[PDB]
This record gives sequence, C-alpha cells and structure tokens, in this order.
Amino acid sequence: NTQEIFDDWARKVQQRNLGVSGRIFTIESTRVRGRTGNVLKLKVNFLPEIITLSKEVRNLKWLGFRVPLA
Amino acid sequence: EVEETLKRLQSQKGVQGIIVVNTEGIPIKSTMDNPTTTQYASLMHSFILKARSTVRDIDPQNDLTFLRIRSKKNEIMVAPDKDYFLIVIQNPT
Amino acid sequence: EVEETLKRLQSQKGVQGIIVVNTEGIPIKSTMDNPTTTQYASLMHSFILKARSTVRDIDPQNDLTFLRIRSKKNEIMVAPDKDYFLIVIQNPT
Amino acid sequence: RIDRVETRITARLRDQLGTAKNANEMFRIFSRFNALFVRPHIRGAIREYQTQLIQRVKDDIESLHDKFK
Amino acid sequence: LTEEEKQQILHSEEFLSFFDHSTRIVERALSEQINIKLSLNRQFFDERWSKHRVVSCLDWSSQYPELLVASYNNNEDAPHEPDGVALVWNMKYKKTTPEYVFHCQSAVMSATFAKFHPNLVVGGTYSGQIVLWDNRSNKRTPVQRTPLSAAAHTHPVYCVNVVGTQNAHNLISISTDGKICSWSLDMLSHPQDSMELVHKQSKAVAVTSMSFPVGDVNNFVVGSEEGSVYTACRHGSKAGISEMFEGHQGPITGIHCHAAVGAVDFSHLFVTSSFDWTVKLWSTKNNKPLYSFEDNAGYVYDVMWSPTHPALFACVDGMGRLDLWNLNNDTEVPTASISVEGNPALNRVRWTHSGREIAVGDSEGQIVIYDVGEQIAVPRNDEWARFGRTLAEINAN
Repeated sequence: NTQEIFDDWARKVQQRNLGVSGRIFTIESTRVRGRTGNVLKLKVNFLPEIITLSKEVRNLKWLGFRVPLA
Repeated sequence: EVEETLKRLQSQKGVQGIIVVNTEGIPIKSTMDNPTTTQYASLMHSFILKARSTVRDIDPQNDLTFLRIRSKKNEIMVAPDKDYFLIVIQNPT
Repeated sequence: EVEETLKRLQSQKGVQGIIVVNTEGIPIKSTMDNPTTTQYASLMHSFILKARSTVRDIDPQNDLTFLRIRSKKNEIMVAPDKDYFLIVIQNPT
Repeated sequence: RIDRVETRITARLRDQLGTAKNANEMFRIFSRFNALFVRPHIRGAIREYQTQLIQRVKDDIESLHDKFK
Repeated sequence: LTEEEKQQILHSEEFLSFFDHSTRIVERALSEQINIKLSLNRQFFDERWSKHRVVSCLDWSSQYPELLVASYNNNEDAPHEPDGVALVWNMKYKKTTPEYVFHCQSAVMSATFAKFHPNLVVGGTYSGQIVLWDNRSNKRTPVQRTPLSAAAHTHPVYCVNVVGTQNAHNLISISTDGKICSWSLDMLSHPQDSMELVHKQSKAVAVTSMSFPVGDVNNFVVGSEEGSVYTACRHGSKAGISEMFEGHQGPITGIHCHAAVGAVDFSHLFVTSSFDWTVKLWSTKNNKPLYSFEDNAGYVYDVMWSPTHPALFACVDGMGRLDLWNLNNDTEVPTASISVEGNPALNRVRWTHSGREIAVGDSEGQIVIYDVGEQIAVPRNDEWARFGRTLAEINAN
C-alpha cells in the first residue's frame, strides 16, 4: 500500500512511456537499421514498450496506484 | 475352439468377412460364396507370397509375420501361418 | 519444410530411413544408401503396383490408402497416395 | 440460553476453525457462528481459535509482502 | 533424377497436399503396437515452437473435440523464427508432436477457435491483428490478416471470441482501448461492427480475456484496469460499457462467464481471476462481490467454469497450483488442486467443451491437460441455488 512497484510503473508511464503511452509525437516512428527488403520497416517507441503501455493503464489504475503528473 | 472365436467375431463392430485360407490359396472354412472367399483369398495368397518373395529379395532371412491392408472401405488383415494363410476383412470404421 | 519433414518423421524410433520413392521408381526423397535402396525402391514399387492391382481387382470402388507389411526382421509400412507413394521401414521398437 | 448458544457456537466455530486454518478460511470459520465471535463466554474460545487464525492471517500478510517483493 | 526436377516437383503446387497427407499418414502410423482426484493427464512441449514462449491463451474446440489452440507470445529469443505460435495438439491420438503449427508474423495473443468452422483458427497478435489460419493449407503463414485502421484494431488483441448463430456469426475481437469489432469469419479486410467502449472516466479500459454467457449474447465481461467488470454490448444504445462490477482491487487476467448448463439453474454468474491473488464469484446482475475466494499465493491468471459441472471452476497462480473449486460442498476451501512440475506461472485455464478435462497454460511452452471423472453433472439444481442464497446471506455481515 505504497509506491515501490507502483512507483516503478509510474516512472515508466512518465518517462519510459512518454513516447509510448502518451505518444502524441511517436505516431509514425519507423526503424533505422538493416534487414531484408530495404523498405519502410518500423520499430516505434511503443513497439517493445507494450509493457510500458499496459503498465501505464493497468498499473496507474490497478488500484489507483502511483502515477506522476506526466 | 475356433467356433467360439468365429461366433464372437460375428457381432463385432464392422465385420465384412471372417474366412481363412486352408489349402495354400484354396480356402475351406468359408462363410461366404466361392469368389469372395476362395478367389479373393487365392489372389491375396498369391500376392502375399509375392510379398514374401519381395522382402525375401530384400533379405532371404526376412520373411513375413503379418499384413494389414487398410483402405477406404475395408481393412484386410492377413496372418501368414506355415502352409495355409489367414484373410480377415473388417470395416475401417 | 521438407527437411523439417525428414527430421520429424525420422525422429520416431524404428524408422531406419525415410526412403520415399515416387511412382517413377526413382528415390525422390531418401536419406540412406542410394544403390542398396534403389533396387528396394523399384522392387517395392512393383509390388506396390501389385497391391494396387489387388485393391482395384478385389473391389471396384476400393482405393488403397495404407499398407502394413510386418516382416520377420522389420515392419515395412507403405504409405500409398493417389499420385505417388511412400516407403518407410520401422522395426518393432 | 445465551451461554448455551455461545457454547454451541464456540463448538461449531472451533470445529470449523480447526478444519479451515488459513487466513480467510480460519477467519470466517471461527466467525461462522455469531455467538462464538460475539459473546465473551465464547469470545474466549474465538480468541483460542484466533491464536491460529491470526497466525495464518499473519502468514498471509507476511507471504503477501514476500510475494510482492 | 536431377536436382532441378526434384526441387521443382518437391516445391511444386502439387506436393503441398502430398506433404500434408504424408505427414498426416506417417504421424498416424506413429502409434506403436504390441505383438506379444486429479489424474495429471498430459504435457505439451514443442522444441522449435514451445520454449520460452509463454502461452497467450488456450481455447477448446466446440467442433472437432480434444483440440485446443495454444497461442504463444513469441518472446525475444528467436527473431528469425516467425513471431507468434498457434499449435494444435491431439488428445485422442496421444502424440508428442504438434499436429499443425500455425505461426504468424507477430506474437499471437488469445488465439481461439471459430464456431461453425472446421478449418478456421482465429487469433489476435502483438501487431493488433486478429490473424486467421486455415487447416487446409500446408504453409503455416496466416493467409488472412486484420487491418490496423482507426475503425480496426489498434492494441494487441488480447481476446477474440465468436457471438451469434448461423444467421449472424460475429467475430467479436476486443482491444484494450475498448475498441470492440465484429468481424466476418470469411473476409478479414474490413470490420462489420467497429466501435469503442467509451466510459465516463478512462474510456480506454484495458479489457482482459473476456467471455460470454451461454447463449452468445453481445454482453461480455470486461476485465477492466481494476476489476470493474463491465458487462458490455455491441449494438443498440447499450453498446459500449454498460454495467460495472466494482469492489475489486486489480486488473483481471482471465474472466469466464457461465459455461454450458449441466444440471443446475442458468446461474447468470461470472467469475474473476485476477492480480488480486483471489478468485471472486460474481453475478451478471449483482454489482456486489457475491463471494471472494481465498487469497492464493500469487496472482490468478485464468479461471473457467466446466460445462459438465457448472457449479465449480478452475483457477491458477504464479506458484503453479491449479485449483478447482465447487461450492456445493466447500465454502472457503478448494475442491481439487494439483500442481505442475517446478513453479510455472500457469497462465491459462480452459475446461473442455465436454467438461471434466482442464487445459492449463503453463509458464512458457508446455500445456498440461488434466482429466477427471469425479465431478459430473449431478442434478443438484436446488442445492446450488440454496448455496448461492446462503452466500448472499453470509456475505452481508
């Protein structure tokens, strides 16, 4: 009944999910790497951050737990 | 007692025919007419003897022990004994 | 996934080699000694044709689906299809 | 009559809290009888069953902190 | 003879059925012959497809029984391997290899079966797509995928289920934005009924592995961000979030309504398995916790009601203890419990459509099915309602 795991997820939702959960800027965030095809491949700030997005929603409102202003 | 084995196999699930070869391609214990038992088991006897020669061509010490021809409408199990063989036709379902 | 098929069907114990011979008598899919099994593939295909004649001559509307040749040393199971065939030797493991 | 109801209630709650011995199990088991966890003559027996019920409750909260870690 | 002729015929569009029937027949001849209370029935393990791949969700096949779609969230282990695995396994044959592998282009999430469809494996993915697999094909790549438009799905689809009879068979797949979309089971390029579960506060409700009561209604139990099960519709004015079942403190993980009625009343009651470490029995018209079960060690990842015995349920935890609970005899203790080897965070619980069998989605890879014969459809229709009444009498202290 404090903020340890809730604070970790709160900080994730605040900074690690700033461009993932509240991704108002990372709308079309493509990838810049090497692969097979040489086309518009993508790796957005929320792609591997599905845990950051779900952490934001379900953790910030898992019990009305910790969540920063951002 | 082969009579109880045959009578027990009468009301079994899907039995098309319970026969057995008896004179090296010429059956005697027939529950069907002349072609279905004698001619069909004769063709089966000749073809299983050819299969014996087939696996014998692969290895002469490798003879046959059992044959199971499962198909869309029938499953023919062949039990090869010393002289006479055995042909039992059963339903696939 | 042809190599996946060879590795998975060969993973089962008793299977000496997945020597799948087509209707042409040529070892289209094999993993054992080619000259030794080439004669075996041609012989087994000729007797596969014998089994096809058996199924198509005993009953008109019958189609050979799968064959089990329990030999004395191995269990030569034949998997015939509508277009080609399959030869797989599985010992009583 | 209240003492007899308390004794029978304490007997039922003791048979329940003896059987059910977890946090909520022994809790609602010792509290399944109103006169057991209410009347003092039976609240002493409720405390006797609570000596294990509160122990399991403490185990549940301690294991809760350990599992939360 | 030559490699060109062999490789052209082996890869020709003639040998696809030949390889399918060859693998089917040789795997059919795999049953070795001879020539001379929880059962803990069987475990499912695949080497190229089930290792460090957590199970997304399991699903029993209403048509073609003893079939379950073991969806798999392909982790960051093998990127070259096609992300997302949906393995179909066989119980009647008792095989060790998966019958048909159904990989994808994204980590498949909650892949289920499609009712009134013999060769249609439906399933959401990590790319927000509810991909579709066909059992007729040999290529294990899904030929039908889902769009990602504003009307289509955006979040990874964590729950896809069918609702409707043969007249209006709907594919209700829901995202965690509340966007529910009814899709057709034939074409997957355009949604049929697309909308969002708008709420008063926090519209994008993180739904979680919903279900439907027996009868295929449009109302689904939404496992919200903190319990708050929203029984919601799809059409009409009640479309979107309609009823809220609050009095919970955690995100639901597996939520299943009443299964097929075996021998008791309809029992319009669902159950919530969640991160709250305790299973909770609820009614579809209660808005009060009907009964909160014992605080299990670890979360409660899934729960399911058996169609044979619609009065009991199986639930799981992080330690690996599958607990089935009947309430006709028990009040605060589980009925039958069994664990899996080691401590696997058992993710799923799915009772077979015929009942008395439990599919448990383990931690990573393996899927363990259970069998029982003790809990049958005993005609205790009155005792179940009486126990529910005593629960409604004792819960109010």
